[PDB]
Amino acid sequence: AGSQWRLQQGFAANPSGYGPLTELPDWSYADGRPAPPMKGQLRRKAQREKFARRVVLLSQEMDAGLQAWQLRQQEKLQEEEGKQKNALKSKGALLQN
Amino acid sequence: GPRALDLLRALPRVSLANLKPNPGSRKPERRPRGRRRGRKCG
Amino acid sequence: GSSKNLGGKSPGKRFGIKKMEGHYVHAGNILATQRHFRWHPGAHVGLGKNKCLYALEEGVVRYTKEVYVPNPSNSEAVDLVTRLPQGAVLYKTFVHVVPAKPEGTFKLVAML
Amino acid sequence: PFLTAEQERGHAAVRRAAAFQALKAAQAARFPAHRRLEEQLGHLLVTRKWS
Amino acid sequence: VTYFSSRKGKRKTVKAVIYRFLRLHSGLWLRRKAGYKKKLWKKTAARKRRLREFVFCNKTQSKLLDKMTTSFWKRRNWYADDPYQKYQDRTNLKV
Amino acid sequence: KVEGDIWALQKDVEDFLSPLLGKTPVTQVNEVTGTLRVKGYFDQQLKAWLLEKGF
Amino acid sequence: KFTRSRIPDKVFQPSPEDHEKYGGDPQYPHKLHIVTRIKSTKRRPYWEKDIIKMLGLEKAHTPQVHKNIPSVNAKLKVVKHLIRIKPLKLPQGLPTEEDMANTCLKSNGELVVRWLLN
RNA sequence: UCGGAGUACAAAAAACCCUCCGAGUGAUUUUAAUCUAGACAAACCAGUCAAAAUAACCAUAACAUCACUUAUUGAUCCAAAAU
RNA sequence: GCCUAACGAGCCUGGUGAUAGCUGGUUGUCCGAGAAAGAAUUUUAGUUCAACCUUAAAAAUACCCCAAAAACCCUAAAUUCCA
RNA sequence: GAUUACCCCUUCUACCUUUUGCAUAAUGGUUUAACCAGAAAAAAUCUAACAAAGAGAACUUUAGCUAGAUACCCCGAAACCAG
Ligand SMILES: [K+]
Ligand SMILES: [K+]
Ligand SMILES: [K+]
Ligand SMILES: [K+]
Ligand SMILES: [K+]
Ligand SMILES: [Mg+2]
Ligand SMILES: [Mg+2]
Ligand SMILES: [Mg+2]
Ligand SMILES: [Mg+2]
Ligand SMILES: [Mg+2]
Ligand SMILES: [Mg+2]
Ligand SMILES: [Mg+2]
Ligand SMILES: [Mg+2]
Ligand SMILES: [Mg+2]
Ligand SMILES: [Mg+2]
Ligand SMILES: [Mg+2]
Ligand SMILES: [Mg+2]
Ligand SMILES: [Mg+2]
Ligand SMILES: [Mg+2]
Ligand SMILES: [Mg+2]
Ligand SMILES: [Mg+2]
Ligand SMILES: [Mg+2]
Ligand SMILES: [Mg+2]
Ligand SMILES: [Mg+2]
Ligand SMILES: [Mg+2]
Ligand SMILES: [Mg+2]
Ligand SMILES: [Mg+2]
Ligand SMILES: [Mg+2]
Repeated sequence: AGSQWRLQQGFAANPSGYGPLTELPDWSYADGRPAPPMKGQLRRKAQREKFARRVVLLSQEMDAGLQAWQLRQQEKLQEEEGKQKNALKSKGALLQN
Repeated sequence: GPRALDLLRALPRVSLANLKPNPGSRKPERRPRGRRRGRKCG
Repeated sequence: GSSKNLGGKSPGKRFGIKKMEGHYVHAGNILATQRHFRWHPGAHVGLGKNKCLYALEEGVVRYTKEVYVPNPSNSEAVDLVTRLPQGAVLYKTFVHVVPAKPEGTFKLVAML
Repeated sequence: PFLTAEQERGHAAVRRAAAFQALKAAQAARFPAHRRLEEQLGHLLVTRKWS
Repeated sequence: VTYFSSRKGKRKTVKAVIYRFLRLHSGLWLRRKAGYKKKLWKKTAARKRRLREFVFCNKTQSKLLDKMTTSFWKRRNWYADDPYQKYQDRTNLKV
Repeated sequence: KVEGDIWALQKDVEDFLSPLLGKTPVTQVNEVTGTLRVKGYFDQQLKAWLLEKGF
Repeated sequence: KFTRSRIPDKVFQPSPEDHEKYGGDPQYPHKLHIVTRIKSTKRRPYWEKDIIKMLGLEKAHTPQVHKNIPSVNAKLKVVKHLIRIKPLKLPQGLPTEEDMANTCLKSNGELVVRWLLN
């Protein structure tokens, strides 16, 4: 067993998890040409690629959403100064003052 | 027009031995025999 | 012994609040039904003979706490107001319906 | 949290809208499949013989 | 309901349904409110008006009455000066 | 009552109704019978379209 | 009667010693979650079952990545006793389009872009 | 069988041969119309509200009231009365 | 009491395949989805509706759901509603 | 399950019916052969003919009409009436 030790060292808890004992091809032709890939290995490399795309998609949406909020904050302030620089010069009591 | 008639020359002759009803026209009947339709018969 | 209590069985009348704040209601929808005066009617809200509140105009239902000024012809209510100390005012809850659709619009029907 | 409640207001809504639209499109394509002559004329191959 | 009669072998109808229901060609059935002739002095003005109004029947009641009557009463009829003649067909029904 | 290349008829229908709906309509082709089935009520539009083509 | 449990906001106030104990960053919160389900939805109320279903945690011991926005955190707090949550670390940064197929997620919670080169 | 309070503490619903009150109608005149949007309630049958419009009368007049006001009630068929 | 080995009323045949909400039985393989009870009822050993569910079909929104919001003497866990 | 080896070892509370729940000390069966129990097309869905019309008369018709396919058991009372 000893899964706690393996997790401490960075390896998988189960020795069948993404270790060098699993990823590498178990058999090859004698002459030296590579063997056809395993069905399991190809499937395992499809969910990892799918997982990586999800991380990139999630990271970009959060960053893009943050940018939109900053734009609105600047837009709100720029609109406020527009009203100040668009009204008329208050004459009122300042004419006699 | 009927280009399917060209295909009939290659195919064997149509007789009573090879005739099939239109698929879906005859839903099969279910009889109360077996584990599924059994011991209560619905 | 024997049971003395009789007639205790009666189904509920489903008295309660129907439309919460923010619901879009049309004219005639019953906003709420009640036994006693729990919510008083407000703007654009009628009042039936059985004290049910129904919206009069199409719009958004809103709930509000406002002051209470009773009708002078209501002897019991005006007496309660009379005995209050000078620093107090009655507060009650009200149901409003802010209109959404305008009354109407002007359109060109004929250009002579 | 990384973002506050206000900064996440509708940050990812086009994807949510597109996901629902894809669901409607796939569910609206439900229709009987095409019927071709090869399926009907392929039954005559039952009695194929060696002459 | 007599599914198979003993004389002709056809499907009979229940005369109770026809004497108190009207079937429109759209499938909807028509009926009177219960108690529209009993103790009128006791009921209020609004209640009497409600009891004097024709009403429709829901799906289960409509489906029930279609299995109790034969196919003669579901036909299309063109009566002269029929008040319900314009209600026979449904219109603008987006289901 | 369609004779000939039915798939030509289906393609001509698809791009005829595409601008009206914004999407390709769902169709069924029945070569054993010669019948094209289109999902929706387009009978009036199709009758005018076939009349212009002279069928 | 048994009903939902309301978690007071005083629970989620971290002590100054919490950051050093769990290896968190005192100033900048992490960006992405890694959620792994541990226990079972059985013998638990129905509202906890739906939250597990709608978070993609149907299969146990399978990591799933979620954002750190309050909307996701609101649902995680309900089922925080059925899942394991670890931060997502990026020693080499976000993967590019060239290295999508070589990514591997280690147990300690870091995503290695280039795995078993050559 | 029907209503009110608690059990049923805060939207609705919720039981017992569970704990306590009632109803099977009176008093009075303001004798309370016709027609229709939209809703509450509900297995069904039933029950409830209701703007606009028309008539009645201040000549641009609709909630019968009071008694905890909530309950004061009965489906077809059939019978009798003017219809 | 007895009337051909069973008499609170004989035996045989016919009506008779009497009728049972009650008990027992219900015959090949494999696969998909899958329900514990709200309302009336000489009704609670049963039926007919509603809910739930199955098969097919159409359509757009469903769950989670922040702030605001829901009673007057005191009142917990918490519900309703909603981006 | 195995095993060089039949046992020895290890692991498993008969089967249907009926129930909230049956190894139950709840029901039935000694075993074998033969015999013994789902049946109907009004509305509907699937396939096809022809289509504002369909059907080999009599009818149905605001996309309908005609034809086919898909359906709903067996054994048992005490009794009642006539000859
Ligand atoms: K069965
Ligand atoms: K019974
Ligand atoms: K026994
Ligand atoms: K028994
Ligand atoms: K048995
Ligand atoms: Mg069947
Ligand atoms: Mg059969
Ligand atoms: Mg059996
Ligand atoms: Mg009760
Ligand atoms: Mg009570
Ligand atoms: Mg309702
Ligand atoms: Mg008025
Ligand atoms: Mg009767
Ligand atoms: Mg004898
Ligand atoms: Mg029998
Ligand atoms: Mg029961
Ligand atoms: Mg049902
Ligand atoms: Mg809230
Ligand atoms: Mg919503
Ligand atoms: Mg046991
Ligand atoms: Mg028992
Ligand atoms: Mg059972
Ligand atoms: Mg036994
Ligand atoms: Mg027994
Ligand atoms: Mg025995
Ligand atoms: Mg039929
Ligand atoms: Mg008799
Ligand atoms: Mg006799």
